[PDB]
Amino acid sequence: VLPENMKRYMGRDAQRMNILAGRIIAETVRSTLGPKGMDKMLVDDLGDVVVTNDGVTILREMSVEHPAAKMLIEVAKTQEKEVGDGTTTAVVVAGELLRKAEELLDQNVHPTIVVKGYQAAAQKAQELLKTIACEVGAQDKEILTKIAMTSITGKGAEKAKEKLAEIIVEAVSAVVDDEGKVDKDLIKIEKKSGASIDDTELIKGVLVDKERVSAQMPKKVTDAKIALLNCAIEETASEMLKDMVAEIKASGANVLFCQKGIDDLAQHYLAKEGIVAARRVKKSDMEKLAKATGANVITNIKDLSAQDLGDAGLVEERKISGDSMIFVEECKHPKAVTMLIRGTTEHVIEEVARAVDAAVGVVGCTIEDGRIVSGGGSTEVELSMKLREYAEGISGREQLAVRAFADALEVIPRTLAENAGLDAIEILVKVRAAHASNGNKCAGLNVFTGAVEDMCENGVVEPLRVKTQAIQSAAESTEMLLRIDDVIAAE
Amino acid sequence: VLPENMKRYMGRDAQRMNILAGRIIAETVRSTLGPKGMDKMLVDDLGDVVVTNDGVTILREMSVEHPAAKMLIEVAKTQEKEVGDGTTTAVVVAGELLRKAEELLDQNVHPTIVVKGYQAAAQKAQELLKTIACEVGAQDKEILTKIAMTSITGKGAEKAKEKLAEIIVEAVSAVVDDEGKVDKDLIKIEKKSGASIDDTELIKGVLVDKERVSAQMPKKVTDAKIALLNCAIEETASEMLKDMVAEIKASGANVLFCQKGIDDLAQHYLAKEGIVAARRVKKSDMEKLAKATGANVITNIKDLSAQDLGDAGLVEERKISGDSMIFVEECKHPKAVTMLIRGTTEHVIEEVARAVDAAVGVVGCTIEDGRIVSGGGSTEVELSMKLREYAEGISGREQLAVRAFADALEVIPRTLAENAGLDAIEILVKVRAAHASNGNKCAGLNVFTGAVEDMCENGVVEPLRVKTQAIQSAAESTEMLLRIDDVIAAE
Amino acid sequence: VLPENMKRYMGRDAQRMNILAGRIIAETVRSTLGPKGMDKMLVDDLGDVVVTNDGVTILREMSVEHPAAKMLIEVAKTQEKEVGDGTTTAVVVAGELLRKAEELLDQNVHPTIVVKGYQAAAQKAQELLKTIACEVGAQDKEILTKIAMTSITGKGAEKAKEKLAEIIVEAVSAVVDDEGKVDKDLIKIEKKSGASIDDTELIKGVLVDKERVSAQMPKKVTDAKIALLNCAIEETASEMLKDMVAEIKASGANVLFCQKGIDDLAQHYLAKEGIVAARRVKKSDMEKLAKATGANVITNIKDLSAQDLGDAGLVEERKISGDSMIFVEECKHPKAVTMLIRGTTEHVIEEVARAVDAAVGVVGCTIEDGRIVSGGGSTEVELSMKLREYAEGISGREQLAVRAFADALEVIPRTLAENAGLDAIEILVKVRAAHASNGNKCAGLNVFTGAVEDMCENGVVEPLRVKTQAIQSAAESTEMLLRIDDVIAAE
Amino acid sequence: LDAIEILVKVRAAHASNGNKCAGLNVFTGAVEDMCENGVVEPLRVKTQAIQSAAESTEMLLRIDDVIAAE
Repeated sequence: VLPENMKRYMGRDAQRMNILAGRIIAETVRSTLGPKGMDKMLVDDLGDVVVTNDGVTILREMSVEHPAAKMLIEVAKTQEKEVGDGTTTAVVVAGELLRKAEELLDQNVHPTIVVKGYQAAAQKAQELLKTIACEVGAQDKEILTKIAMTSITGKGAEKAKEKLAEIIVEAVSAVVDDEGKVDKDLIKIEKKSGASIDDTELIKGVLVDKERVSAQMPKKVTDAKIALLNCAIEETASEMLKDMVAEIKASGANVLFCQKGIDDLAQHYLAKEGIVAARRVKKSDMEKLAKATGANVITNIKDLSAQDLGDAGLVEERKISGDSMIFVEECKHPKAVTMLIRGTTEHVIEEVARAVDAAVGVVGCTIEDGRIVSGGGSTEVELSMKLREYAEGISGREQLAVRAFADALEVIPRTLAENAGLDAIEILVKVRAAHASNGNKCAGLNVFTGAVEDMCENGVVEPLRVKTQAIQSAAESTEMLLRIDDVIAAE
Repeated sequence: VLPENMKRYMGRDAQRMNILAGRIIAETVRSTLGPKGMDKMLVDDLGDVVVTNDGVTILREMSVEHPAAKMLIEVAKTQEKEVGDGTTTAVVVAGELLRKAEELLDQNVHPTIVVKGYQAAAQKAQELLKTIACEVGAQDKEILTKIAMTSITGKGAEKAKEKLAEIIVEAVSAVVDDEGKVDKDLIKIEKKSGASIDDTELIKGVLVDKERVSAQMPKKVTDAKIALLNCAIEETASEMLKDMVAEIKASGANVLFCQKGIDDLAQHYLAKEGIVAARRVKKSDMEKLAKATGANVITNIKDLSAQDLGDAGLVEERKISGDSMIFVEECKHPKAVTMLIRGTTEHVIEEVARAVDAAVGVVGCTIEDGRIVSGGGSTEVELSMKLREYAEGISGREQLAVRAFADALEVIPRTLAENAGLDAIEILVKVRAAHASNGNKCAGLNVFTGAVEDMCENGVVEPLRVKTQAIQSAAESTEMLLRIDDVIAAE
Repeated sequence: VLPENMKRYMGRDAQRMNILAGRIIAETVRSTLGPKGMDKMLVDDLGDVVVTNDGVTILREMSVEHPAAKMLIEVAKTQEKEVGDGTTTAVVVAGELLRKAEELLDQNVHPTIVVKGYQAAAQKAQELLKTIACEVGAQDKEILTKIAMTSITGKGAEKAKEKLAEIIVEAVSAVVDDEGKVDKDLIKIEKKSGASIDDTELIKGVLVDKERVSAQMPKKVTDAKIALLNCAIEETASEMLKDMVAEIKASGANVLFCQKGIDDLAQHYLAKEGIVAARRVKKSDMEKLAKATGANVITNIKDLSAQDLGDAGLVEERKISGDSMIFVEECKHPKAVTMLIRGTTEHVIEEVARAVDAAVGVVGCTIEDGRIVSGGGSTEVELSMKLREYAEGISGREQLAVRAFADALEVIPRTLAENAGLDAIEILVKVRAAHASNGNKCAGLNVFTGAVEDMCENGVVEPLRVKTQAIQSAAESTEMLLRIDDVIAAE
Repeated sequence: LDAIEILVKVRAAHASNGNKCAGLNVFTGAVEDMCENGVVEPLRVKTQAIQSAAESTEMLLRIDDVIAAE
């Protein structure tokens, strides 16, 4: 029926292939899962080599063949857009759910029954998370730095997580304003080699990677009046161009950031009026500069007025590790800040740049949603404990899928412990028993001491959102795949 | 005889091949049959992938080889043009009829005998449907929403079938006028992401995906005087073009929809006179706008007069999910309406757009033909019960084909139940016995509770037309194929 | 040797091959033989697919290899030109004659003996047909409609054969004039979808598929004066062209049919004078219009005079199923008529168009030759009964071929019954016995009731010509092939 | 009989109603009351099965190297 080379699978063969496609990825990424996991070395067809522990990156670099494998790739990219972290975790959960669902498919349990039990258990699992969730202060310094550092662990930056969390919590609280809504785009992640990690510092302003367009212009100005124009400064005839610059002067501006280019004529007139200028500014940085200075970005140069100017205490061109960059800082009320990452190697400060993104993320999540939960698998213990009782109310054949869903949740604590070198059985015997007796804030496994610990006393908590997103995404991904029973895949 | 590569089948080999060709498609689509059925993932030769449950779509995407297979493709497209839904059902019925007819072909029952029994049983089957059919009010709100929702089940929209049926029944009753004739083209199915499904709403007017051609023109007008011209507004010399616009003004129009383009000169004159304009309007939308406003579409601009203008209460340009579109609504007596489908994903509101087409279809069918019948296989039970008695009167060898036809009708309830996970035997033992004792409006199988139910009390009915079209089409398709006994098929 | 690829057969191998070549075609077409026969699905090398029961069509579409096979193709085309129907019958007769003659060739009966017995029996068989033939009224309404309907059976039109025969007998009697000579070219077979078969109607005039060349010309005229010119109306200079039109006017004409084109200048002058015109008229339709109106077709426009004009009661342009066509009807004494075939599908009215050709044919044959014979194999029974006695007078070895010829005639009743599902032995035991006792007008097999019937009381008769042509053609075709004993056939 | 359902119904019926008010009766094909139907056996039957089956299983499990004659 199909062109020679095109493949088709159907019934239990479509199910075997599609389950394997995802299950192989799950096995590939679950060895990188956790702080005590490993990393992977991929050399592509072009020779470009990537060495990392990032799940989605590995999945973007490799070339997948199966339709289910490519779907999982899209899921990994969706998770990358939504949360960034917890990607590997979500894949592994889905992998286990698929492993168990396949057995039910062979047992002649109709896909509409299997997905019914999963949909039922997942709906209860989310309610269980919302119930066990602990209300915390959105702006509480202590828990913010505890959440922050918890996120940092298992990353290269964990060695200085105390210094990192400090500037990350301050960065968010600086720009967040009310309690609240957090936009990670207001905090720039800059990295420039030199010094060490402890020297990483938050700058109350914006660090842009631009230079002073003319040798005749000042290299630093104080009590700066910033003008933001996205229109290039070049007009037919020198009189018309000069008019544009004359308007900038008239506004009272002495700093000029142009998103586009600045003609040599404009650089000459700007320099004559003592106005410092930087051209070809990234649209993003034009916007962050507006947020920091309070400047009103103008398109039409004719529309620029004195009322559109923003303030900066100091605007200065500095060479950091040789690289010339402009520091715009000491603004009255900056709504955007930059964190300058320091370190002895570009790859180290690159790793830190990865870590601080997640740190801001989860600090943002816990401010927007005032509920957090214990880490170390303490949540999933509560979920499986109640979901197993939930299954009992379901009855019929349907409870088989509900029970399988609940059991599948243990694959994450189980693999984490396998990578930690901990007894998969014992830690569950001790943690789960400790959960039942002492609660959720008095349990969980800490792989860093290699024993059951108190998550709350150790500050090992994460935003509720993290856990509830995983349940929704993993469940609907699994239930979808399970319904495919006839696939035709092009070579 | 034939070119090397060309194939020929004859006698029982032509019959074996041709039966198999259709029987394979029947097996392919019968796993998607019903609310509890699955869907298929087809990746074409070009890489274009389609994931759906639609039978004809799957058949359009796949590449068929056999002449009988390509004929079935044409049948699927005919059914798509005629009714849209019930396609898979019709194919499965034909597949079973062919399965049984092949046995008779091997038993040495002449094709003219087999097709005689089928033609005889099919003629009686249609009379049986007309007899069991229940007369209902064409405009009855209650049964209209019950029919509507019954159609919606087994689709993604079934979760909000109560809200959907509401706006679909109102849409038809709005435009149908008399009792009646329904034209589905009078109801536009629009979809724009944002909000959720419950937010889907019927607009007493037409939603067109056009914009205001000039920045100088108003973005909204009230008590609008709509003019419809299909002739492009561009004449050699500005005086001649200006004349065209001057005539539009003279008519008293202040809204102008042009099917073709509008020259910048015309946009300038139209804007000067405060006339809002949209160019490159789809011929379909020019016609629906005529129906809504009561405007008389004019070809020759010189023929446009004040008597040709239609009315709208409000004509306004709105950005829905960013996409700028013109809402023409609050017309005195609109003969066309638009339903705006809302939802959190484009694929969800696309699925709804599929569902509402069928909903309008069957609501239209039950108004035109005042007879409806019970679902859940209750009809086919009545048919097989009387057709088996009918066979007795036929006698001779001919009754064998008549009995086979009657028995074949059970393949649909049987496969529906197989996909539902219900006992194929028991449900027939209970439903058929319940049919005999309680009747046709007090029987049928409900796969949603997984037991015999009362179709009438649950509002599970469909237009008589649905069922009578299936008998005619399936019978003549089967009887045709059976007559082919020598085929030469090109490579 | 011969070139490598070229084949040669000789002696008994040439005879085996050549007999098989024809015998394969005979087996191919004999399954389509009769009302209860099947049809064939041929897909050519170009992809063009033909589904039909027509023998010659199947033979034109397939690609033959053997010289004897290609000869049979030419025979099929000759039979198509001569009679149209009875083609399959003639081939099957020849096939059986060849089957039996081959046995004699193996028995060492010289080809000049075999062809002597066949030539002898065929000469007697024709005299036997002429003797048993029953004289009937050439214009008898009753037998004309009985012959007509008999021809129609086994075709798609048999369901309305009563309505069909009605307009076919009237069409012939209208144009035949004297008793007589019938020309089928005087009766046009038109088909236009819409209505049903019962709505098919005879038009006392000619329906041509032309339109009014100018929008300025009348769309209908009454008491029409038709002029027929085959010369295109275009002359160098407008004065010369205008002269041509002025002459048409001078004649008194107000309808103008031009076989060739009409220049825009002529359309303008014709419209000015109120003369309706249709250009590019088919030569055939120019001639049928002459026959209907009594118009004298003129070549040289200068030769057109008032005496050359024909009359029509009404000439009107009508849209039938959208297609614009001109009806020229109500002529004083039309010698040509058109039958407009109606129906719900183009393929149905196409099938009817096939049926009515044969109907006119046999109605024409029975008027020209006032002798008809019984159908249902009653003739061939008389022939074999007397030919077997004839063989006795022949004596020697020659009678073997004479007896074989007589026996071969039974293959047609035999295969007809095989396709009807009737006992080949019994029907011959009952019909032949009934023939001997009751006669020729009181016998024959009716496959439609599946028993011996009275052919005369049921009106199941055909022109004598049909049967006598079959004997002549089949005999000379068989006897020819049998003489070939060495053939060299190119690849 | 459905291996799952009979265990779902019997075991639930056992927990709520007890041991003399449970069990599966394959002769009616449903959960029944064993005591009312007189479906009981000597304690010895059941205790002998536990002792014998356990010591037979545990023995075999200890064998980890076997040489078997043809």
